[PDB]
Amino acid sequence: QLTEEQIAEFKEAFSLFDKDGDGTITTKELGTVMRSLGQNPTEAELQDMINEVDADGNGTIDFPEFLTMMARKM
Ligand SMILES: C[As](C)(=O)[O-]
Ligand SMILES: [Zn+2]
Ligand SMILES: [Zn+2]
Repeated sequence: QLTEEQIAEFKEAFSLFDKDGDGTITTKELGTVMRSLGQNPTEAELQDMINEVDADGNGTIDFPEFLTMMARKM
């Protein structure tokens, strides 16, 4: 299970790139969020993630979908 500390850190790193504070980021900023967490995904691995959290291809990711995908990755 994710810990409270993991959820809080995932939230904080995401929020660094949510400039308008509405709980969404662009798919182009997902790698920057992951690197902010000290991870180093490949472009490949980023594409697979974007495939899970931006199924419709609108180029946005909300925090709930980011968090469950990370739960699955961790
Ligand atoms: C009003 As908007 C598309 O910048 O969240
Ligand atoms: Zn917005
Ligand atoms: Zn959503």
